[PDB]
Order: sequence, then C-alpha cells, then structure tokens
Amino acid sequence: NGYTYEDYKNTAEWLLSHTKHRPQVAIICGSGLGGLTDKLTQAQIFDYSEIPNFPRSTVPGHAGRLVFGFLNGRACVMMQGRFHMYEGYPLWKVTFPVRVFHLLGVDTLVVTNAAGGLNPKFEVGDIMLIRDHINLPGFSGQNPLRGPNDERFGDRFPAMSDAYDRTMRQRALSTWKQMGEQRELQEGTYVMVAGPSFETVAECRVLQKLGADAVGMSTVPEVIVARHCGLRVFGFSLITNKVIMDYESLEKANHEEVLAAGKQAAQKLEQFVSILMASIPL
Amino acid sequence: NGYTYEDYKNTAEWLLSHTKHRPQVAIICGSGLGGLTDKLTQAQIFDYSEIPNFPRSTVPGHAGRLVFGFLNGRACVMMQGRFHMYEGYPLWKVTFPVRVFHLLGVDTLVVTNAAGGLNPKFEVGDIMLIRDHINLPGFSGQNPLRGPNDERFGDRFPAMSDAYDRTMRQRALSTWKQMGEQRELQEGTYVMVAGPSFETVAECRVLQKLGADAVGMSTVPEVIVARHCGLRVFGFSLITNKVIMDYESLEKANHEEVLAAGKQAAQKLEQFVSILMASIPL
Amino acid sequence: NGYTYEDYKNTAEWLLSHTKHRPQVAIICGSGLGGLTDKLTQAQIFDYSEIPNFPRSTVPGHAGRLVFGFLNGRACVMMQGRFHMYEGYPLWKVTFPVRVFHLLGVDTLVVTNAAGGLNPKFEVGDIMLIRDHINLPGFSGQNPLRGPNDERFGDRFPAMSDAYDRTMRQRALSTWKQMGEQRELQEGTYVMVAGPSFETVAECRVLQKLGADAVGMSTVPEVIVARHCGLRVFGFSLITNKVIMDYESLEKANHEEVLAAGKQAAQKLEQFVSILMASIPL
Ligand SMILES: O=c1[nH]cnc2c([C@@H]3N[C@H](CO)[C@@H](O)[C@H]3O)c[nH]c12
Ligand SMILES: O=c1[nH]cnc2c([C@@H]3N[C@H](CO)[C@@H](O)[C@H]3O)c[nH]c12
Ligand SMILES: O=c1[nH]cnc2c([C@@H]3N[C@H](CO)[C@@H](O)[C@H]3O)c[nH]c12
Repeated sequence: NGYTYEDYKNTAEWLLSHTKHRPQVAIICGSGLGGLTDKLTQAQIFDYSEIPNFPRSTVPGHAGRLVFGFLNGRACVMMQGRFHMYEGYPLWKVTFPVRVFHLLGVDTLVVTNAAGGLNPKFEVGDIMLIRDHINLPGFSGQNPLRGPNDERFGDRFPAMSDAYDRTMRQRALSTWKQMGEQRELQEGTYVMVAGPSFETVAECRVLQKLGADAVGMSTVPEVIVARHCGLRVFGFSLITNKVIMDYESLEKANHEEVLAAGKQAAQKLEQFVSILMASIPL
Repeated sequence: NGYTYEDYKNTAEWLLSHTKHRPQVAIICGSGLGGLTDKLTQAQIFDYSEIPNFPRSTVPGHAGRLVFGFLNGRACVMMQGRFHMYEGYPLWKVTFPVRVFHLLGVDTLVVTNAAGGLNPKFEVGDIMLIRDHINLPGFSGQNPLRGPNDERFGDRFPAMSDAYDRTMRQRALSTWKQMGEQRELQEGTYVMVAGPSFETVAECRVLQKLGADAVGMSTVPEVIVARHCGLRVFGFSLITNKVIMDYESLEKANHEEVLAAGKQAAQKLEQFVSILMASIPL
Repeated sequence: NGYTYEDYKNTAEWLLSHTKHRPQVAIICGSGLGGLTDKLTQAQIFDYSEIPNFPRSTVPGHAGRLVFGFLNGRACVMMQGRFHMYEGYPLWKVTFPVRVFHLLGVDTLVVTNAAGGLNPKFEVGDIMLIRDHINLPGFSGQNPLRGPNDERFGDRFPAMSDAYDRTMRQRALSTWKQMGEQRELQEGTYVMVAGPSFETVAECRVLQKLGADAVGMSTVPEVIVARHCGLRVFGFSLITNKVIMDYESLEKANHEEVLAAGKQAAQKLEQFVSILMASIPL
C-alpha cells in the first residue's frame, strides 16, 4: 500500500480547510448515476486532479470530481466518477477515497453501480438492493486490505458477514412502496469480477451457480475498506442488462446498452437516493 | 501494459518488411502440435529472439519461432512455442503476438492446446472443440486487457459470449465426418487455470461442477485479446489425459503422459487443421 | 522469484554450520499452536531476523523463530510464526523456508493451522485432518511455483492429487483412538482464500458448494512447494469457529474467538502432534 497514514491525514486536512462543509454521508455514484450531483444544494466542487494524493484519473471521462453539499437535509460528499481495477489501479488506490471520507468525519457510505442480471426474474431498469456480495478477486489475493494493517483504521481480520446495514435495507423497501412503483424493489447478492471484458455464457452460468444475483466490476473493494473503517454501508445496483445465458441467442452486452439503461433510470435513481437520505440516522 | 501502440506497429512493420508473405490466418500451436510447421509451403522462419519487442523465451525449449507460409492455399503464420502465465510473463506479454498478427493483416486466429479431461465421456486422444471458456484468472484481475484501453485496437468493455465462431465449429464437425474417424468430434467448455502444478482431486471436482469440460493453462488470454481485435476465432483441445477424480485411485498427471499423447495424435491433429483451412472464408 | 538457487544454499549452509542439529521433520505451527516448541528437547532457537535471506517479519508478533530440537525421538525444526499472503508477501517468500528445510535434509513436513468450519457437522475445538485442498489463489495465478522452474528442486508441472500422505492420515486416526477422545478425529478438504477479511454469508455458501470442509488463509502454498520438493506431507486444522451461514444470525467471526479456541485446544494439539512423530518413518 503506497499510502502511509499521513497521506490520508494530509488529504483530509487539505479538504477540511478548503471547504466549510463537514459531511456525514459519502456517496459513490456508479455508472450513469452521477446526476445526483444536481440535487445537492450549496454544492462545492473539487476535481480529483486538485486533491492531494488522489488517484489521478487516466483518460476515462476526465470528470472525476468530489462534490460536497446538502441532500435532503444531510451533509453529503459525492464521488462523480470512480476508480476500477480494470483500469490498472491497485485496490489501495481504488479505495483511497473511502478512508479520506472517514477522516473527514463521514460515518455512512452509499455505493451505487450498474450491473448485469444473473437472477432470471430481474429486468432492465430494475433496482436490486445489495444484501451481500461474493468477492471473487479477494479469494485470490486482490483485497484492498492486503499488506500491513493500520490499527488506526481498523483490525487485521475484519468481518464482512454483516457488511450491508439491515436497517437501511428495510427502510429502503418502505420508501419504495411510498413511491408506488410497478416493479417491486429487488434485493440480492452482488458478485464482483475484475473485467473489463464481459462474461461468456459459461461464465454467467458459473456466477449463477455461485448464487450471485447481479454482476459488476466495482463496489466490493470500497465496501470492504468502509466496513474495516466502521462506516455504515448501503448500496444498490441498476440492472442495466440481463446477462446472456444460452448459446442459441443472438445478443451481446455492450457499453451502449448499459449507458442507455442508466440514462432512462437516471432520475428515478436520484429520487430514491435523495429520499432515503432521511432514513440515515444522525 | 509495457507496450505502447508504437511498439506493436514497429514489430508489425519490421516483419512486413522482412518477408514478402502477408498472412490472413494466424495459428498458435499448443503443446506437441508444433509439427504443423512441416505442412507449410514456402515456409519462412523467424525466431522470436530476432523479432523486436517479442517476449524473449526464458529457457523452456529455446525454439520459439514465427513460421510464415502457405497451408492448403491459405497465407498462414504459425507460433511454434507460446508464452504462459506460469512462466512469469504478464498477460500483456503472453498475448503481444496476437496484436502483432492483427496489424500484419491477419483476420482469423486458430488456437490449439493440450488439456486434461473433466467431462467423463472424454478420452486420451480425443479432440475437443472449444465452444466456450471460463476465464478463472480473469475474474480475479488477470485479464490481458487490464489497464488503459487503446481504442485503436478495440473497445473498453468487449463481449465474449460470441467468442468462438459458430460457423467454424459447424464446418469442423463436417470435415471430421469426411475423415471417417471412430471417435466423434468432441465439443465443450475450456476452463483456464494458471498452473503450473496440477489439479488436486478436490480441484477437479470444482472445475466439473463449474461446468468445464477440459482444463488447460493457456489460450483464453490470446482469445480475449483476439476478439477485442475483431479476429475470427476457432480452437480445439487435445485431451491428453483424464484428470484424477477419486481418492481411491493410484494415478498421477505428468508432462510425460501429456507429451506422449501429443506425440501419437501428432499427425492426426495436423491433417484436421490443414483441411479446415479451406473452410476459413477469404 | 527473487531467490536464486544460491540463496537457498547459503541459508541452508549458514544454519547447518550454526547448529549441530540435523532435522528430518519440519513443523509449521499454525495460529495459537506454537506451544509445541516447549515439548522439544535440546531446543536451539534462531530468530528469523538473524537468518540470512529469511523474509523479515513486518510487525505481527516480532516472534518469528526457527526452533530446532528433538520431539519424541525425532530431529525436528519448528517455525513458530509463519508468513501470509495477506501481509503483502509474495508466495515465493511465504514458502522460502520449505525449500531451506529441504536442503537441510528434512524429508517430512507437518503443517497445522486455524480455520473456520464449513462442514456443518464440525465444531469449535474439532481437529480436521487434511485429505485434500482447493487452491483458489492458484487458479488465478498466485502459485508459489510461478516463474522459471528450478529443475534442481523439482519438475515444471508437479502433481498434487497425492499431496497429503495416505499412510499418515491413517496412522493419525489410530493415535487419536489411542487417546479415547469423545469427538472423533475429523478429516476433509481445506480451501485457501487470501483474506485478510472474513467471508460473507454468500462467500461461505460458495466455499461449501465448492466442496470445502474448512477455510483458512495459509498452508496450501507451503504444501505445494513441499510436494514439488519430494517431502512427505501431513497436516491438520483446528476448527476455531463455525462460519456464519444464515442472514438471520447475530454472530460475527473475530480474531478473539479464534485465538481463544487455539488457547483451549492448545495442549491437546501438542500431545497429538508429539505422539504422531513416532508414526513418521525414518
Ligand atoms: O453484465 C455486466 N458484467 C460486468 N460488469 C457490468 C457492468 C458495469 N458497467 C460498466 C461497463 O458498462 C463496468 O464499469 C461494469 O462495472 C454492467 N453490466 C455488467
Ligand atoms: O490436466 C491438465 N491440467 C492443466 N493443464 C494441463 C495441460 C497443458 N499441458 C502443459 C503441461 O503438460 C501445460 O502447458 C498445460 O497448459 C495438459 N493437461 C492439463
Ligand atoms: O473462518 C475463517 N476464515 C479464514 N481464515 C480463518 C482462520 C485463520 N486464522 C487467522 C485469523 O485469526 C488467519 O491467519 C486465518 O488463516 C481462522 N478461521 C478462519
């Protein structure tokens, strides 16, 4: 891990002394969900490039910014653009922000992402709640906590069986009903793979047998580092596409179909998030 | 990825200006199948050592050569000796040739390899056709496409559900009948593991439950980079041994038994490949 | 692999000329089982820090020592404190001792460790014998043998289906009866994951479906390098905790509960090991 404890501090202090805002909730906007930034009030923006020790984005969208502000009466801080393993970043870079948020005072993390549908009942547009995850990269060694443990942040062997806040999962289901949506809120397991290429048919079959409901290439590292931190954790997935599960098909997965899905569910996603802010205890 | 786009170009140009040949089909000869080199006509040889930017072979067989020529009226280019992950090479080295082939003008890749038999119906000598693969290393992070994407070669998130050419799979089955072989042509899923040690009994059981038919320690990376390239892809496996699946057994897997299998199926493999060349569209 | 063959030699020679002892059996004491060191007679201690080329322990317990001596009339050598992947060590460091033991003359390796219980019949305190393992990190690339093979130690593609000595497994069962323990000796498959965080519920379910009986974050690399060496291999697991397998639970895994388990089964573990020494042929 190239980051000493001081690096985390220095980044925190720099931000603390560059904004009067003091966030409680950190939000990581997944693919095509960055619109949430609009709903914040008194929004103060900071590009990653200007933030000391921040993994400088390669050439994805060049619009990696930390947007502070208030969302439904809640001191937030949003990441509009995130880092992934498939871009070449070591997991201690992918998750460097989460520890910065902690030192800033945040005590709750909301992670959102786009993912394929493994559960056959799911459908494009659906919003699966994350009850649990399967960290395939972690089994093999790729775990953000790898290396000497910094007791200052947390313990050597933190548990993950209680990763996703039960309360939040329950309160989010409520809010959804108090929205009268046709499609019932979904809930399940999120499996992470590194990507960047898409699953073959055989691969999807594996992921289903494993018991995964949806598949993405992010989130899990951030969640793990968060939990090791003491942060409360809630998150969901926007089922942007159903994974191909038969060879007699004539369909393929593509960034187009995925971004298009994000595009439509755009505002519906924002509403849901904004409202839920009221459920986060103080 | 240590290779810039220029490196690929320079290697391509060097080859282009060092041979009058202009290949359409690239062939990667798996373990003990390198004999195919004999069947080429007007065969021009190039050792990897002399080819700029080519991963220089460690000390496997020191006979890593790129052999250009014609095979059954088809401008080929064969790799007699390939690179593996277990030898320590990063996947962007293991698959550097595939992108060189592309810039040379190749538009079809034939991958062959030796592998164990997971499907219980399989037998030593069998020739399993590859319908699909399970990229275990990829799930964890080891994917040749890892790092910044070079739009010049392909997209950021390429699909793999349609990796192995349907047409070719069908036409290869034909050719086999027009050979009157006792054993029917086999077809199935190829699972990749990094090796270099062999699967335990428990491990084989896992691979079978995953739904894999055969297991090897190569190919998948090359296929992925190929598909990201637009190349058509066909490939097969020479079931050189049945994996041990019971503890009451008294059998072990070894390079001897594997090379011996390659040795007998040697010519039979060549015939099949050479003929199929006629099925590859122009 | 940062270690040349000379490095192994130099370390061996240094030890050979620093102790009159010449071990036959090497013992790797897992978590909370390091007490075995007491039972040795004519015990000569060597801290890792003083041993050339030895992976210098970071800041776990600072008590990494190689303790030579006799155990039940058997020239031993024990590792009180081991290296793990989650601490950041490359597997060729984690397993550097095993090859040092070989050059010292050892021909048998006993590996012990603490692990969670996947098999539902298991219970805290139980002692599962290792019949086989599932090397998840290995599938993805993390295999101690990765890189150029040193024929001097062993072959390029060693088998692992016969990793755990049948004889020993049988003789250990005997010894246990000749102990009249209430709980029958357990036996099964050990699955390795890198850690350092604990499995989620979904993760445990995966490991069970894979067919694993217990889960830990070590051992497998050492075993593999041992077998590639020609060493006989025996080992067991102290089921220190049952992994959480339902979401309706209110239990978590922690280093406290694990070390506490090691603490009670402490001596019972030693007795078993010490006695078994007599079963190891000469
Ligand atoms: O089916 C899928 N498999 C793997 N990742 C994704 C994604 C997520 N969307 C992004 C690619 O569009 C990528 O960042 C990935 O994490 C959507 N659908 C799938
Ligand atoms: O049962 C098997 N498991 C894993 N690899 C292989 C192979 C292939 N053959 C080579 C070892 O002989 C190695 O390069 C591997 O990719 C044959 N049989 C098996
Ligand atoms: O349930 C478990 N999962 C993964 N590792 C362990 C362990 C072993 N104990 C250590 C953590 O207490 C760690 O070194 C690990 O290898 C005990 N129980 C479990």
